[PDB]
Amino acid sequence: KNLGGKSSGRRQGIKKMEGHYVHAGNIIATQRHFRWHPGAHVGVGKNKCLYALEEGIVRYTKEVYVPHPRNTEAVDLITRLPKGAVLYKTFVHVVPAKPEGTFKLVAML
Amino acid sequence: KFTRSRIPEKVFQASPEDHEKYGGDPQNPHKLHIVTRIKSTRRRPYWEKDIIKMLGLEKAHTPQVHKNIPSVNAKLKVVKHLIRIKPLKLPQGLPAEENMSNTCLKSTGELVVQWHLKPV
Amino acid sequence: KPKLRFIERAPLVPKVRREPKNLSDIRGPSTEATEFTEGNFAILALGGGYLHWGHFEMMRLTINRSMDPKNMFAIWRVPAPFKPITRKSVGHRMGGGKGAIDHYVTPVKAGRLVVEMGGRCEFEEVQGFLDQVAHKLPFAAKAVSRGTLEKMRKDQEERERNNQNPWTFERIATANMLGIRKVLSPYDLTHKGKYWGKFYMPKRV
Amino acid sequence: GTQRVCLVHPDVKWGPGKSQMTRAEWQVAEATALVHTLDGWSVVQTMVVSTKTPDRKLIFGKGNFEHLTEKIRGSPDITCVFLNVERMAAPTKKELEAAWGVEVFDRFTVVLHIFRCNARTKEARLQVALAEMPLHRSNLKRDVAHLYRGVGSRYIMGSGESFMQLQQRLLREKEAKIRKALDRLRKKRHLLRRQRTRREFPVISVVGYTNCGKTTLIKALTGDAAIQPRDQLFATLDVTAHAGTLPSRMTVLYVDTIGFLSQLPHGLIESFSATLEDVAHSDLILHVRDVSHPEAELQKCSVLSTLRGLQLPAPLLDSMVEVHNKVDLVPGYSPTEPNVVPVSALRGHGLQELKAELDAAVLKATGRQILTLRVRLAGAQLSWLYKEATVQEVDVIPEDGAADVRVIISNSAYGKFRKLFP
RNA sequence: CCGAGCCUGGUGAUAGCUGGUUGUCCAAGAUAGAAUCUUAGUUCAACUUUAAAUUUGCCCACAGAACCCUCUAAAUCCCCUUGUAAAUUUAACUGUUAGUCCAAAGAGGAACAGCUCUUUGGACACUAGGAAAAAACCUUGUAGAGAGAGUAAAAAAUUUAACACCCAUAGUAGGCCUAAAAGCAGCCACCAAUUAAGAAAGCGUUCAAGCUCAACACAAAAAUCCCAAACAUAUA
RNA sequence: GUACCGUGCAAAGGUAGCAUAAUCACUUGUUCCUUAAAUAGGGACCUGUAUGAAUGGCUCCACGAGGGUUCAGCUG
RNA sequence: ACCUCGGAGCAGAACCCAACCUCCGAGCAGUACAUGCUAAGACUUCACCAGUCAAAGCGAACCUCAAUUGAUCCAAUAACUUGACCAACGGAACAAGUUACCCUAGGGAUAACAGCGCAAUCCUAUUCUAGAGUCCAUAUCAACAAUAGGGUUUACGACCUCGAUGUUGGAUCAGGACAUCCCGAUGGUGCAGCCGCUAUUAAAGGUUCGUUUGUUCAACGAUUAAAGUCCUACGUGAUCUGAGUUCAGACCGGAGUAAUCCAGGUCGGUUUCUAUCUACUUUAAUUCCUCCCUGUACGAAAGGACAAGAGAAAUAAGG
Ligand SMILES: Nc1nc2c(ncn2[C@@H]2O[C@H](COP(=O)(O)OP(=O)(O)OP(=O)(O)O)[C@@H](O)[C@H]2O)c(=O)[nH]1
Ligand SMILES: Nc1nc2c(ncn2[C@@H]2O[C@H](COP(=O)(O)OP(=O)(O)OP(=O)(O)O)[C@@H](O)[C@H]2O)c(=O)[nH]1
Ligand SMILES: [Mg+2]
Ligand SMILES: [Mg+2]
Ligand SMILES: [Mg+2]
Ligand SMILES: [Mg+2]
Ligand SMILES: [Mg+2]
Ligand SMILES: [Mg+2]
Ligand SMILES: [Mg+2]
Ligand SMILES: [Mg+2]
Ligand SMILES: [Mg+2]
Ligand SMILES: [Mg+2]
Ligand SMILES: [Mg+2]
Ligand SMILES: [Mg+2]
Ligand SMILES: [Mg+2]
Ligand SMILES: [Mg+2]
Ligand SMILES: [Mg+2]
Ligand SMILES: [Mg+2]
Ligand SMILES: [Mg+2]
Ligand SMILES: [Mg+2]
Ligand SMILES: [Mg+2]
Ligand SMILES: [Mg+2]
Ligand SMILES: [Mg+2]
Ligand SMILES: [Mg+2]
Ligand SMILES: [Mg+2]
Ligand SMILES: [Mg+2]
Repeated sequence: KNLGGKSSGRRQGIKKMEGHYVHAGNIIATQRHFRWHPGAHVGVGKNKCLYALEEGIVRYTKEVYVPHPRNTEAVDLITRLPKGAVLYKTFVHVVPAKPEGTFKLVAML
Repeated sequence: KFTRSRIPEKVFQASPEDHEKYGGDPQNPHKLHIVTRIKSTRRRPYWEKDIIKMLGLEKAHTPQVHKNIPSVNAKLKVVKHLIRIKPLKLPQGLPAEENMSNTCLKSTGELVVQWHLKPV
Repeated sequence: KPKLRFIERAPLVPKVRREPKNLSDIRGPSTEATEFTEGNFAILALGGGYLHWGHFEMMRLTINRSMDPKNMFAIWRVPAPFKPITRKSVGHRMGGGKGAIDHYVTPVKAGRLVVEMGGRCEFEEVQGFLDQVAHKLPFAAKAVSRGTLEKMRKDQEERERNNQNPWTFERIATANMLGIRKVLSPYDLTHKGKYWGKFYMPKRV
Repeated sequence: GTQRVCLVHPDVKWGPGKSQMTRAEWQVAEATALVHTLDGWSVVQTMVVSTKTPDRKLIFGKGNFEHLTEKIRGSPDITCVFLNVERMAAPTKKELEAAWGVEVFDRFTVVLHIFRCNARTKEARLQVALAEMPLHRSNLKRDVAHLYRGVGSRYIMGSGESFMQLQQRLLREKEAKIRKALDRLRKKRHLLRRQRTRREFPVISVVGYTNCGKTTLIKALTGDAAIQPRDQLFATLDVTAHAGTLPSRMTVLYVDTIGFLSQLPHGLIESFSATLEDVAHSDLILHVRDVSHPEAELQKCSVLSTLRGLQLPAPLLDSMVEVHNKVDLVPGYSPTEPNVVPVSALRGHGLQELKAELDAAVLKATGRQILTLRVRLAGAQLSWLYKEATVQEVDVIPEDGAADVRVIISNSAYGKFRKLFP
């Protein structure tokens, strides 16, 4: 009577924990829902996977959640929240390590 | 499921009664442990086997000297049910290069630096 | 309505989804209905087990017949059977899917009160039939007053305080001395050796 | 278990089975009462269907059978079907079950199921097990199909008996064990009867159709309170004796009995003979008649046939005192046959007349003599007469220090008295 | 010796199936799964072996890894130090991919199975000692000789049921109910006298009568034949 | 609807005959004879919705190392 | 019944986890036509195949959805591209039945008998004091239940045995248990006596012959003191029989187009073994009945005893 349910595990979750050096483009975490939200220098794919937009150190923090004003469901949640309440979410940041570049003496004209 | 055991911290907080019983002052703690494997690693988890090998306690009843520092203590906490830990005592102080060849570890845990094998 | 209320065989809205036999609901100390409420006497469960509609009927009939309605009142401290137990057809080989829902039970954990009685009466007037019911219950049970329950709890505390044994199950299990956690269960770190399956050892300290 | 049932009543219109005493509406009402008694489910739908030929693998002619198949399979609420027939053969049951995609029950199975559900005493459980043995033997095919597992004639080892045949053997031994147990039960009940028989308690067995108010009448006569009549059918499922006094200050044991239904296999009721033999060992039989019920005559026929099958002594069959209960429901009822007492147990209307009539019947049937006897006071004869016979009036002769006592005394007690106090 | 003869030949047919597979010695060596006309097999992975290159491998401090869900576990991941000496990569391969019990979290079954199915760990498929004999429980493992020595685990404990003695008048057969129901068939009331006694808690009387009481006072049983012998007292 | 009176459908609605059969099960069918006692045998049945007519049906003359039953005798 | 894919529990917290386990769903739809081209770095359903995300850049503007699918070859096409509920979903390009006429290789990796584990089922004993027993729980029972025990049933498990552990009944001989059917002793009884019921103790001895039926059983007939319940590989086929069942032949009913088949019936149908080893091969009796007691005790009658005594037998053992 019970058919299906044979799907395998998605192997989703965190691929880079805090303190891990991460190069640009590396996938930090794969998730089905928004468990960890994108922080600074962390981009979201179509499938909610978080990838490092810069080369640096991954840091997980708890930050206040301010949804985009056009995100109707989140805006309604906020509109129903009691005064003084603040939502928090776990964000993943990539603290860039290297500088954008250096000025080098190329020619002594 | 059987898993690695997290020993609560309060277990390793000695009391004045323990100090009186075992003869160790909380101030001025001993520097080195003498550790002897008194239990087989067989029928114990692979992690305990590996910790024993790390500590170099493969042979039973063979004393080994270890630092009394937090990391070594963590390993000893992991494998504490297989070993006997005693404080290394140095009645004549640390052996010197001159007497390095005349030392002996008496069963009391004292590293005597003169071993004459003669009656007192 | 002092007399004990009737308990239905199964919930009016029968459950449709078969669910596993999570024996943890019987295992361990009871965390609910552990204290008296609007009553002075009760049946305390000194062990875990499942109560069927047959047990409920036994309790109801015995207590209703033996009580004095004008001076005593009784009240259930355990919900009506809700957990569905499924049985396969007799002589069926293993496999082929989970069996159909056969009966409904209500779990009971050690230390819980099954029925609670009160009114213008003392213990001796009630302890008789309460002990009858407790003895006929599927788990170890005892007719206990508020005073007797407090006395037994205080006696357990006194034994725990004054035991001369340097070694306690709690200490050894928590410290993992001798590596006995290889032989113990994670539940034992909280049961402290007083519980073994559905059985509660009261003399155990 | 919570099984909505569709009632199917085959109405026989010609030839055998064309009942001349009952109507399809009344039979449907009785079947509905049976299922309501069984409790937990109800008649979702009812269908009375004509049947010129009632004996077939498919009880109905092909056309009506297909019509019923369409209706039953198009009605999804139906969970089971109750066919108002005495007994249906295994072929008919299998074919109807396959055609209608439901479970089929006949009156035999319904009565059996209510017995199994509301049987409390171990004696009742054993007797209903005996009554079930026929249903078992009929249903082994379906019951042990899954155990059979489609294996036959290929295994060459073990007891040569096939799966079906060795199941028949096991059921034979099971029935033998049940019959032995009922024989032991009969012996034990004889032990129980011994004492009351020795004390010569007049015993009146109250029999009749089911839900005639037998239990209510016994309650009214005895004055008891623990006796609980029920609206359901087959309420009284155990034979018990209750003491009640008559106007002559005589104690009599009313024996309550199982109810009787029409159109049932005889073996069903006859399996309770182990406990219904108390009627055979009775002194009078009181037949209760729910005259209000439209099927009173059919119920009469059914109960008389059931007693004849139970093999009660012919002298006991004769002298059966008939009481017409539920007269209040039939206002202005006028009894027609003689030696019939109209009574209303709930309202307790004719109970005094019934008590007097059955007192006279007991005097006639128990060999008891109402006579005046002269005894000497202080000689313990008066106390002995009180204890061993029912005294009715004590007229004391002070001059002689004696007394004339009007006593209803049995011959045994009279002989004991004449010998003890010459 | 015919479900299709016999002989020869193709023919050393083919067989994922069974059986067999012969000198000495040492060493490493039991390990997730996937697909498969596939679950009696095989290919890949994993594990294992060998050789080679290189540098980090294991243990692991904080900090860190989600709401749903009100609470909600043993833990895990990550991880510098530290104790350690292994690890990754390259090259070439086979063999194992038909598994048992024990502890623990569970699921199915019937909170049966020496049952079945996952997960964490152990042991066994290897040595030795113990639990009687003993794969899986406990002790212990790296190998030889010794007519030395200290130890490890390691021997079951229980024997259970006594309980008063004396005394009882009485408003009255309290009312009602009933033929009678007087403490005692049922309902209402349940006061009250004596120093002290229920308008009666049990027997009993058809009803009474009479007997007390509350009161004054002073664990086990099955089928060949039980199954070491025995022992309570000489210093841990 | 009350066997006969009409009716739907079909190619035709199983006719004669026999019938618990060597004939699914119910089955040891119900009865009478047979026996002290019969799940056997023989005779019958509103007996087959799974009998039935050259996939031959019923009847009975002889025959049979066929399968049942049986009187009397015979005998280890 | 299922076979592929996804979500949620089992699997509470990195990942991963089985089940003919519990539940839900999918084999699309909608919008857009930059759902264009390129390219770092990463994830990866534990392999591979496949599947995912994506910075920067060019070119422009200023995808939703959990699943929503399928390789190669090969066909169609000028090309771009398209093609299978290949759903047995890693997919043979295209092939069903039946075999008891059967065969070979294996399997105790896997069933039937037996053993064994377990005790759901079955059986037994106590506790409970509701209810039967006129009153009265406990003379005899006993509901709801509780606690124990047994290993006779049907199972369930698949642990030994498939390079054979021969199978149901019957004959023969029986060994054992006692939870005793009879005989012995005793307590209770709703034990007046006779029959009885119940319990403790007792396993030395005994525990019938027949009609159908292959039957173990059951029914019936006649008896008996009784015609006990079980275990022993459902004791015992190298002691026996084969009536049933269970090969090859054939008929009836039914299924199928047929081969052939049936939880059906029915007639017939090969019972091997010279004993090597172990073991073994000469170890005070019960019961019924007759008379008398005695028509006594008992009892209202009906009926009707013990004990003591006498005599007879039957079986069993030995001659
Ligand atoms: N005697 C009687 N019963 C009535 C009357 N009206 C209704 N009844 C119902 O008749 C039913 C009789 O129930 P019982 O006396 O238990 O029935 P019974 O005759 O003993 O039969 P079983 O129920 O089989 O035991 C009750 O449900 C009464 O309520 C009436 O006038 N007289
Ligand atoms: N990819 C693909 N290949 C196909 C498809 N249909 C057929 N083929 C090819 O053709 C094979 C099947 O051959 P058939 O079954 O005869 O195909 P068909 O179309 O039914 O018939 P024909 O045209 O007569 O061959 C496949 O294995 C492919 O090689 C299809 O839908 N998709
Ligand atoms: Mg899943
Ligand atoms: Mg009644
Ligand atoms: Mg030849
Ligand atoms: Mg070859
Ligand atoms: Mg080696
Ligand atoms: Mg060594
Ligand atoms: Mg007194
Ligand atoms: Mg014969
Ligand atoms: Mg991968
Ligand atoms: Mg596939
Ligand atoms: Mg054949
Ligand atoms: Mg072969
Ligand atoms: Mg078996
Ligand atoms: Mg096996
Ligand atoms: Mg297995
Ligand atoms: Mg052999
Ligand atoms: Mg005995
Ligand atoms: Mg057997
Ligand atoms: Mg034969
Ligand atoms: Mg044919
Ligand atoms: Mg034959
Ligand atoms: Mg022949
Ligand atoms: Mg032979
Ligand atoms: Mg011989």
